[PDB]
Amino acid sequence: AVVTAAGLAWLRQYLNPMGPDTTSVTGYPDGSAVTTCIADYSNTFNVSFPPREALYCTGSSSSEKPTLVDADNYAKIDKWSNYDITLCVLALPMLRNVVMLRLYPHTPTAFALTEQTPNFPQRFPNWSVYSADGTRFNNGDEPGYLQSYVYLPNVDKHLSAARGYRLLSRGITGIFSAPALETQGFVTACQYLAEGSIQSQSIKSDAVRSVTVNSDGTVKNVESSSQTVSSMPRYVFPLDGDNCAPSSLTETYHQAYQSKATDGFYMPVLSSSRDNPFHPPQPRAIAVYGSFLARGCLDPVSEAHEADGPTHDIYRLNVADDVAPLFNTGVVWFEGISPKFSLKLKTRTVLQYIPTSGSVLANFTRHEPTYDQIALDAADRLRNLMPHAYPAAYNDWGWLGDLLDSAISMLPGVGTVYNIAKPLIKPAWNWLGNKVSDFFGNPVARDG
Amino acid sequence: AVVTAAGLAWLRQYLNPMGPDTTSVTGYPDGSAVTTCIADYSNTFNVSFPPREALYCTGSSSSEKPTLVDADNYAKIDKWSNYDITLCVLALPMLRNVVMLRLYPHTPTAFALTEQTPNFPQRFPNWSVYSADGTRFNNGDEPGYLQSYVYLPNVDKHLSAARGYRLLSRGITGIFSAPALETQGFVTACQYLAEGSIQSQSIKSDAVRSVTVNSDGTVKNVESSSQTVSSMPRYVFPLDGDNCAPSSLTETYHQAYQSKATDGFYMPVLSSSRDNPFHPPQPRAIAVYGSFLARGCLDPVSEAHEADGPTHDIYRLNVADDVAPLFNTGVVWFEGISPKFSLKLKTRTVLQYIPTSGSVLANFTRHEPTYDQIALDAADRLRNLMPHAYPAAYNDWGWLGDLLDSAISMLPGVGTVYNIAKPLIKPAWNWLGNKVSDFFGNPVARDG
Amino acid sequence: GYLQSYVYLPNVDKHLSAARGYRLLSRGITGIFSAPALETQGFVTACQYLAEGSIQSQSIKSDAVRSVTVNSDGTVKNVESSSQTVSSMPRYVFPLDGDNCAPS
Repeated sequence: AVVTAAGLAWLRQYLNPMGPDTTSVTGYPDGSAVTTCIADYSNTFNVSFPPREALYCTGSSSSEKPTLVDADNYAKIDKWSNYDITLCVLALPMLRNVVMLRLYPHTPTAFALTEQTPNFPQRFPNWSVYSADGTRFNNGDEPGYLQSYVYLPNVDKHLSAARGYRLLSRGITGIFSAPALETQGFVTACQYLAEGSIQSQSIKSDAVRSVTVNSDGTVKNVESSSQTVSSMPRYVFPLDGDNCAPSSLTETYHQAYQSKATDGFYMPVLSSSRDNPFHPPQPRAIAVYGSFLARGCLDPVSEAHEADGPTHDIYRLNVADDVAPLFNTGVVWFEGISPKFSLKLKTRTVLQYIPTSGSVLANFTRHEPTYDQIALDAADRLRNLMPHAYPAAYNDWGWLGDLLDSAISMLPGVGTVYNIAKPLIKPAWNWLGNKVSDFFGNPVARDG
Repeated sequence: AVVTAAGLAWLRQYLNPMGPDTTSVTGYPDGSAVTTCIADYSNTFNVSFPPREALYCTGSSSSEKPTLVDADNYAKIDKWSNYDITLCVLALPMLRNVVMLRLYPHTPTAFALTEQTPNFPQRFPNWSVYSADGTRFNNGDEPGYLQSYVYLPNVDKHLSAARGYRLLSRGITGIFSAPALETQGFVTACQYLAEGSIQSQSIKSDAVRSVTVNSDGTVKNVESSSQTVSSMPRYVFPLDGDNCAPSSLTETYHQAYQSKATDGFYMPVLSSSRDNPFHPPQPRAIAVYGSFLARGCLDPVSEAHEADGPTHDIYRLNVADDVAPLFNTGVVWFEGISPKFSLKLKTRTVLQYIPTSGSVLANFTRHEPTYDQIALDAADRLRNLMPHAYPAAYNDWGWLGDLLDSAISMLPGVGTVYNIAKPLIKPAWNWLGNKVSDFFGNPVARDG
Repeated sequence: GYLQSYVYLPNVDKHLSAARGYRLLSRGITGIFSAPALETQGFVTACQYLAEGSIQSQSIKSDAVRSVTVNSDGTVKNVESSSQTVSSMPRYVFPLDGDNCAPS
């Protein structure tokens, strides 16, 4: 009838993963009655304009031979560094490979993805180049953008030795800095559910064509093996790359966060469901849904045109991982950024494990099978009205917890004891104009 | 002014490491304000009379060539198995190598140690033979006893990746079993502080003696390099091997535990100090102090006899480890044991770490900088009146905690709120005669 | 690779020479930072921790003499192995974790 302490702690760490008060770590309040070990991974990365030494090509040049550095095509990327640039970060719900960084000479119209599988995608300190025409980059082409994955190795090590897992919370902080008189730029951030699933794309086989012209050998096996079959199963994400441009995200989602570049960002990615069950680690190749070209059976056609129906393009990422289901995909854009910028990415990922017998995690187990329906219902309440992101320095929200959680905890059903906690009003998160008001109307003076 | 919950939990896990209620794991109550990860290692070993396949020689035979099995000198050890035997376990404060097991044909007069460094000391499943004359054993000698070390590998792995460590508690349980009509034997256990330190023994160099007889070569360098220098530094333990016989331990220490063999033992080893600071992992070669032979400058002598003064023998164990300082050394003896016995050794070692950045421990940290002076003062109170060991089945002591800890918590200073908790009387731990009374006079009926 | 220097107090040496005993009462270090305008970027981190040093001597090795006397009457052949392990000069050693002294 009242929210417990463990439920409140879980709610605070779920909504504010990188808050200063979040020191203790608590599990999901479902009373699973299983031996669990909760792991907290805090990582920091300093991303700036990469040098030539950490830049590789994804084209067919690096097909069999391993990663190849740029053959001093770095002059074009220096030309990029002449003017302002754009920096996209894309946080898919993958456990390792927490975010994908991408660098553009200028803001693109869409989050494009190469149709051919890239060769040797690079972890964060190294980058991989992609051409301007939306294809993989070989030496001598025109570079279009740079891409890298921010990888957590300890997550991989611990996921190997676990019966099951579930993501408890994840937050990404974007401390931005630039030289004086070069602080111009804008930051946008948005979360939305891209519910991926295990799917296989439709591919075609090859028909054999043998013409035996021998006097006794005249088989002439002209059989048509060119039928339509299913490819290897992959975990495909329905992220709308064509609608991932910053302006579309701002005008589509009301909780999207916009501010000046110097404010940075702080995205506490949120789950889209109220139940968070354990899952066995099942890494798979990740892919992203594209769009279809041939209408196929979308119009009255014949049998032969059934096969080439609305088959959506699947973009292989050449990255294997197991994803946290029902968790939002985040995307932030830094537009018009000075090329000599500096972004301190600080990611906190807290997730629960069921240890395997004889594994390392078995030495850190913790028996807290606490249960709290009120906390879960409050999270389901709050999911639809929290902002998608906050300024990087906006931690330790006063309204959270003793007011916001308390105010939202008595709507669920009528399971309420205290008559009235506090009236709740619609906040206005206008960081660009310095007219920010919280959920209770109290103003937010700038703390940074 | 009152003991907190965390302090009580730490006290209970420190005094009763293997109690059934000790499920949660808690750190030292000093408020260190450091990121810590507490690791609990529970290990079980089934020790019986070893077969010939797991028996190696420590003599000069296995000097360069690795461990050598016994060349069917196992007939003498079978002759040992004809009659009753003795089994000593020695728990030094070493973190890994939790205990040292030793098997004797009959009870020795002292805990002897070989003067020459043994070759390839063996972890528990294997044993190493030592001769009857207190020397290392080669094939064809007379076996005197068997020795092995019980090794914890996970402790080594976690100690590698740590800035600092401290031992929180350690308990050793000795579940004893034997065939029916072969349950005869006695068990003795005793703890005492053997405060080791980094010391180097006094050794001698070799003087060069060159006689050049050539017509032009007549140097004759007769210089005396045979001076007294210091050897390699080693962590030396002042354990009194000559006074480690069971009878001497029983008649020396009042809290020493004695019972029938079938009762087993349960030794919660205790610290000898009230402060338990963090220490960096600094593994070193372990050695044990012996006794001196030449009196040297203990009598009026000349300069030349200064060197051969009271130089105590140092027995190298050929084992490297880092020890937990200020923790008691435990020793248990099973005398007159049937050779076809079976001992289930169950060791629980809980210790705190400061994780190194990027290490495995960093994924299991837990921020509980709790402070409790009352708990530490109560431990300092209780150290001198708890029994050194209990019967193997004597867990979940009723008197502990809500009575014993409460009764002892109001002596420290006068920082007392409750007027009187419970009067405290002198217990009588007579397990041999079944006349056991606890700290409050309540009798202890046999639960096993 | 890098530059290193020690900040030395001579009066402390002079006064420590003429003293039976000493003890440190307190010590503070202030770091007033300045830079040209539009060049103020950077971060500062500070941490204290106990590195309890002690007088220790490292383990070193001696050199074994190898003399081959080939003379008709001189055939000593002192091949004695002086290459044993001994202790070096005692030094005050600090257990500061250099590998874990990175700012992060």
